Amino acid sequence: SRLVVVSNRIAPGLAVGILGALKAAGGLWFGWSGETGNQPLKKVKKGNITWASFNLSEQDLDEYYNQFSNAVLWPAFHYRLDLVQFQRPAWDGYLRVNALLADKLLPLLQDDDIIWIHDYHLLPFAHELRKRGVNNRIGFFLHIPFPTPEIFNALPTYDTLLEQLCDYDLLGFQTENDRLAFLDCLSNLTRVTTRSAKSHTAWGKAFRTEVYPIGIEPKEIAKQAAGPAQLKAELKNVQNIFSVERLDYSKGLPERFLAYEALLEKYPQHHGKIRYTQIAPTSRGDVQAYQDIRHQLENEAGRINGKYGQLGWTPLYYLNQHFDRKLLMKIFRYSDVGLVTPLRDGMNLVAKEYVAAQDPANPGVLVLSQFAGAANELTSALIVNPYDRDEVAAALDRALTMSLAERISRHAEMLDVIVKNDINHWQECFISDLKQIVPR
Amino acid sequence: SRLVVVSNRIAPPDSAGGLAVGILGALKAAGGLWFGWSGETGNEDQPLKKVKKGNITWASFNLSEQDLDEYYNQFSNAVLWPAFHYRLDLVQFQRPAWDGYLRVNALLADKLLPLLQDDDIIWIHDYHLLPFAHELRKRGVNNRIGFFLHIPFPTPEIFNALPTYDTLLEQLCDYDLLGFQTENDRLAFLDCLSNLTRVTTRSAKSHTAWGKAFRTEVYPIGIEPKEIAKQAAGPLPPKLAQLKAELKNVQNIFSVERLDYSKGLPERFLAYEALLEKYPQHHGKIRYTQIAPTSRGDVQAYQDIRHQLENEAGRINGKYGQLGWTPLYYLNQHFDRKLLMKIFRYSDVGLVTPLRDGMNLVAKEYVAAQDPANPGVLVLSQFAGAANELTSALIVNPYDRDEVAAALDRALTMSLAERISRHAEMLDVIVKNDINHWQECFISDLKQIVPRSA
Ligand SMILES: O=P(O)(O)OC[C@H]1C[C@H](N[C@H]2C=C(CO)[C@@H](O)[C@H](O)[C@H]2O)[C@H](O)[C@@H](O)[C@@H]1O
Ligand SMILES: O=P(O)(O)OC[C@H]1C[C@H](N[C@H]2C=C(CO)[C@@H](O)[C@H](O)[C@H]2O)[C@H](O)[C@@H](O)[C@@H]1O
Ligand SMILES: O=c1ccn([C@@H]2O[C@H](COP(=O)(O)OP(=O)(O)O)[C@@H](O)[C@H]2O)c(=O)[nH]1
Ligand SMILES: O=c1ccn([C@@H]2O[C@H](COP(=O)(O)OP(=O)(O)O)[C@@H](O)[C@H]2O)c(=O)[nH]1
Repeated sequence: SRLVVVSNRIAPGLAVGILGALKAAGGLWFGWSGETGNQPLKKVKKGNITWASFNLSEQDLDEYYNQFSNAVLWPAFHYRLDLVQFQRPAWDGYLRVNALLADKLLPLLQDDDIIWIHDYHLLPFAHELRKRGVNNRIGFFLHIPFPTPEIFNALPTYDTLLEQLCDYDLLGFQTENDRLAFLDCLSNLTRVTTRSAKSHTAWGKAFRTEVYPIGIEPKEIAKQAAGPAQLKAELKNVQNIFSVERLDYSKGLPERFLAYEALLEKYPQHHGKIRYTQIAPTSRGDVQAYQDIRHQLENEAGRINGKYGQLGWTPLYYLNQHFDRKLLMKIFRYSDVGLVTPLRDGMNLVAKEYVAAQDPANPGVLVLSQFAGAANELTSALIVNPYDRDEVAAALDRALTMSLAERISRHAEMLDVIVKNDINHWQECFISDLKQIVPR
Repeated sequence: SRLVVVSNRIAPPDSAGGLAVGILGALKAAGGLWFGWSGETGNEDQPLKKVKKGNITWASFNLSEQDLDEYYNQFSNAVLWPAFHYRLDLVQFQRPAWDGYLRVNALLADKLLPLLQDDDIIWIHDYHLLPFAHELRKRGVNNRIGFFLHIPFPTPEIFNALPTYDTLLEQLCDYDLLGFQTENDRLAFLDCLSNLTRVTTRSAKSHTAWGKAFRTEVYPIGIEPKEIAKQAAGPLPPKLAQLKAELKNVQNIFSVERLDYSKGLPERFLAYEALLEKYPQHHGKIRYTQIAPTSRGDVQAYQDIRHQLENEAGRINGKYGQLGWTPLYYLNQHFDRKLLMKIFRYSDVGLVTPLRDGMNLVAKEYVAAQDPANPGVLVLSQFAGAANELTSALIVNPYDRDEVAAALDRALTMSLAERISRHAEMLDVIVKNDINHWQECFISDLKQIVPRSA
């Protein structure tokens, strides 16, 4: 029937896949406005689709969003226990708004609707709804990694989370290892029955699990990359190594600066002839662990440039700013090397967008972290372990001097994979699998 | 007859710092024996290293790792330097560093002794050696001994906070002559001395304290201006010559100094950030290059300021940078003086804004290096000793970042006629108070004093 999409924020990107499914049918996109202060539920309609937003109180945002989502789940799911900041009033807050959002979404549902829930903010949502009587087919997709038991079981509230996740009919993950980790955690807590492959029972409750590796829109990226500057006419001499991501400790930005320093240290042949540009807009800047990383990068930029810089050559361009998506695609195109080395990442679309944006007759080289979800598919990238800075240095030198013949063959294999598994292929696979599920 | 010069830091016969440059030029006018530290550590016991290069004889010694620690890193650089630059919060006084300082002053006095002739005139340089005359008098040398302090002398409220302030004052009175950079320095000394004891002053400049007689005077250090013009007019190294024809659209703001907290580098960066924020017309059209070689890197205060400076470079470029334009170039590196002079010449603006500075040679070098037919603009802190002389500079208070930014904007848009006017007046002063003139006045005043006798 109608498709109901629930996510932390709505867009009146992840957008194209969600908007895509919800267009092939229509329905509702329900989510928080992204603003605060106190009100009746706001709606905007455009054909078969409606957008539904709502505000949050200051205290509710703090406990649920700033604290539990961003200071407990985010760090823990990225294998950063040292960074989790669990307090009880935050866990209560996270339950309270999940419940509240079940209330608000109640007068809008219809008995044959399908329901698609997105991401770590809404883990207890299936539970809140089923408590309020809903029996519709409910699917969940987790965009970030799912951690092994040894990490997950450290959450003081891990057993509740596991119980509630089982109130979904379908659980979708970015990779196979995420799927197994979730099943591993459950198995530690309770007995699980695998009737047949990817169909399960625990505490009597029934549910299915599957891997849906999220992708991009290859044709669209190609268009904006090829679009219509003086800097380019000036730099036919300098090869550009380029990185872009949110300023987040999962991304391993300081380890990246250290690998670049290592390149400059052990490969003097490149002095004056290469540049590294890192774009990193501020994200979640009111959490302490984020401010920590931000000051580190300021210091590291100042230090590396001060050491290796010359009167007419600045080795490192660090820009703490947001750039528009279309512009970035063009930058990908003229960049000789794409540096994507996160410490832990659900997928990382940046790595996919980089390959999609390349001129296929003269493509740049992708250097990719083994811990990004994308490493499972993009096997023709230069795969690296970011904890070995000298290996990342070695790979960067390898990428800078790679013959056009090898550049083309790696790039084509990777573009092949990205084409087959589009954003549209992603969203169709989820919705189809969700439909085959028999409701209770 | 013979001039004996003593300083900690020497210029090597064949490092950033104004003392060694000043003395080197001073001795090229004079001739003499230059006694001082080689710069190396270890083999403290090896004989004096004697090198002859024209009319200058060098004699150098090594220091032990431990002598370096106490005399240099602890007391000179962590007690005297911060205090004399009005940074009492940075002073790390403990009694063993003081004892260390006196011990090596005495050790050095023993080493000089056998090289002294009876009619030698002795010129001691700078804060490392305040107790030197006193060690010499104790070993019966009755020669003319002059002292020149290259840094400011702080007012009584600051100076008197030094636990050891009274001994320092007592020992300074063992010199026959004391020279200072500015009248304010000379007056501060006399003020401090007056609090401790009755000083009898005749004229303005002639004194007795504890029955010791001595003279004070102001000798603002200068440069060798024609020589700077020649080294500045030379061609750039082939690499940088090629680069120079790319900075034709961009105006250059240039600064150079040791990475020292006296130099106000963080505040200067904040002034530039203010230029960027309040004068957006300059975006993509200017560049500020800061050359800041590490100085005294084993002292905590110096490590702290370096970390502050690094953060600010990263932050300001992170905030105001663009894909094809980096506003600020920070270089934690030493550059050859001759290269620096050429860089001064092609810069449009010299930014010289220390919080406290004994004189600041860089500000004078900057004006001497300019092409008189197309000169850049000096922006100068009122707290540099040189601001007493370089009156036609753009004088600013680096505590007011907006006033520094306004001066930057004014310097960047200044007409050719105003630039020449300003440059000529400053260059006139610099030519009249030559390094030759400095040396000449000091030595001549010293030769006018009759030696004490037994
Ligand atoms: O809203 P933000 O700016 O604080 O963070 C941006 C998104 C980061 C996160 N992006 C994930 C999505 C994707 C796309 O499926 C993966 O490529 C990333 O590795 C993974 O980090 C998160 O899942 C979203 O809910 C966030 O809104
Ligand atoms: O020898 P360092 O490396 O510990 O420091 C360099 C010099 C900085 C200092 N130069 C001063 C000299 C001069 C000119 O002689 C003034 O221009 C400066 O304002 C003043 O800071 C210090 O006084 C000297 O003894 C030092 O050798
Ligand atoms: O300044 C920026 C930085 C990044 N992005 C986009 O943000 C998305 C980040 O997604 P990714 O999966 O790579 O990382 P995430 O932020 O979700 O962890 C990418 O599509 C980028 O194109 C952007 O539009 N402007
Ligand atoms: O990389 C550098 C930095 C500085 N200097 C020189 O070091 C001296 C600095 O003297 P100044 O009086 O400005 O300050 P100081 O360092 O003594 O406090 C000047 O002669 C500069 O030309 C240099 O030759 N190379």
